[PDB]
Amino acid sequence: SRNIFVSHRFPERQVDLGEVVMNFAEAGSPDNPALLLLPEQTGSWWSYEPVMGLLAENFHVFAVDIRGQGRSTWTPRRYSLDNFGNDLVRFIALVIKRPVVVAGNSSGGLLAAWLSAYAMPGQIRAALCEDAPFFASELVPAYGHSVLQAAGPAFELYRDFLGDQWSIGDWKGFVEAAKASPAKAMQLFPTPDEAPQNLKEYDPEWGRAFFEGTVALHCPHDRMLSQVKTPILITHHARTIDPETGELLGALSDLQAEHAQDIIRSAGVRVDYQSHPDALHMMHLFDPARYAEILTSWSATLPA
Amino acid sequence: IFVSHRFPERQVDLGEVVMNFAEAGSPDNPALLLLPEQTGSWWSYEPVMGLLAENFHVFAVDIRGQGRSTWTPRRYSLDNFGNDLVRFIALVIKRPVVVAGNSSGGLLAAWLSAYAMPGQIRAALCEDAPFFASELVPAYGHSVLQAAGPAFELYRDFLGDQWSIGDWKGFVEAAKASPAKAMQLFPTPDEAPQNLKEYDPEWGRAFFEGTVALHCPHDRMLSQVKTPILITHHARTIDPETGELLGALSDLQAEHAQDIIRSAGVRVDYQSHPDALHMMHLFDPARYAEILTSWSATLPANDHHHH
Repeated sequence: SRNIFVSHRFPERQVDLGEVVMNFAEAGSPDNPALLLLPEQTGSWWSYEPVMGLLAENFHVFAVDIRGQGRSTWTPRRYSLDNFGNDLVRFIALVIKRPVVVAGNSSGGLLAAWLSAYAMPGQIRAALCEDAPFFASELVPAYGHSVLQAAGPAFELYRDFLGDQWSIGDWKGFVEAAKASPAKAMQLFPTPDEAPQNLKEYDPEWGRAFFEGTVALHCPHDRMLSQVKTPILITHHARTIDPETGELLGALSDLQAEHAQDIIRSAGVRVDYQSHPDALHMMHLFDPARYAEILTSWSATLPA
Repeated sequence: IFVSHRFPERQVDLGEVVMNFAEAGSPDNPALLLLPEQTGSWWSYEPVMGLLAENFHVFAVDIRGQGRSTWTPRRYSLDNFGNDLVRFIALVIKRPVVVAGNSSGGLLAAWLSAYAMPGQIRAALCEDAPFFASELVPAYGHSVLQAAGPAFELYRDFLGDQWSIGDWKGFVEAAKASPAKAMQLFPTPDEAPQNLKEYDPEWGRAFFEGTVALHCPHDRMLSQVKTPILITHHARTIDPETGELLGALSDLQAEHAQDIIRSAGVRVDYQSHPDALHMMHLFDPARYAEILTSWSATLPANDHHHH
């Protein structure tokens, strides 16, 4: 329907980028440094709603709905990291019109790195990659677990039961397949009787693109990390190896994080790594005060 | 390996790609962005630019993976090509443009009409563009495997991504031996020509393997165009034995392309030039210049873009 939205504590506006009309919320005062917040997959801008007040003390915050999510345009067959990233390049150029710190969670953290490497010159001051699945979200990664061995199971179910643009919509089937899944990474997957608000706002073709290896086909992660041009902060939250299946539970393994750091270091840019092994994947949502402190303290070490 | 040209060249950093280009004419005339064919550098337009600079502010570009522009391993997609050009318009031209492209560049002219930033594109000239026929899974008619694919396969197999194999002699041998009717007229000089020395053959891999437009199905892209389109349709024939398409697109593919654009509610003009060579802008430059100039003069705001 694309008519299922609810109210939020910050006003929302939309901007025509040329193909996507991007929805976003704004917080904070425009005399403060600009901060672009990129949600996790299945998450709308309001994934950041609880933390935006804290960040508004110090930043001019723009939290966006990425294409295929929230009130931003759904674009069948066009889901790629490059299209996600170029939408954001346009958003910075058309809306923000200043250099930004960009912070993103999970797939959004992939896009924060993408911008550090591939944005227009001067657009990106620095990038915060909050529990980003470097390598582990690729179909054939250079290192470690692939998407099939990590976050893939839920993506397969989104595709098979919800379908591209919610064209199947079989939430009841999805829940019963999620409960029956032998993937240990599905063990704590929430299975409410009714689809949650964030999933109702989510184009499940996103999940297809991740599961099928098309989203990053043209953006191998080893190459993209070698092309970053700004300081990078990597936060690395909970992760474990399942002792029955060998699945990666979490965003990326220790080995994948080591390689991501090594590649960035070899590009000659500043890289900082923080391991928070008892934090949840979406620390900006489940521990806003800790996330805000991490981001604010690191941002204060960046050159003006 | 570059050679001299009669228009000075400049480079601009788009962020990932540093784009090389040649500029001619006065900014008092409408801005015109010229996009070469695959394997062609900006100077595919060098013989015709003098004619066009009489009436346009001309920018002829090296697309990523070609000429002096950055080669970008594993990143060759219509979207990445097109977004470079969005950035070029925003950073260099800073005015709305008429965009004219040959072959793959014509695909990218249509791409810009659909997907550029608001207001950047006034109109698109698609000069013998392989709509559908350059897809691996086209909505209509021949796939690339039954059209331009044979040469692309040989580029991949003998020249290699970023010229990493570089077996020009084996390439020529295989071209001569090809069973494809579409290779019958392919030039096989003893040394690689300048345009191909400037070409990253991963371009050919991306077309042959169906990765270049995986995320840009042509039926959907044509349905999203937002500006007037001029389609020129040069020589084409279907081989009666192999069914190969010799040419850029078939009559059936051109019919559907027009129909989809018309259904988008935009102006579309179609000119069939059945005896014209694929690169008319290079091999019949006076004719191409008249087509482009006469058509541009019919566009709304032609007067707004003279100063």
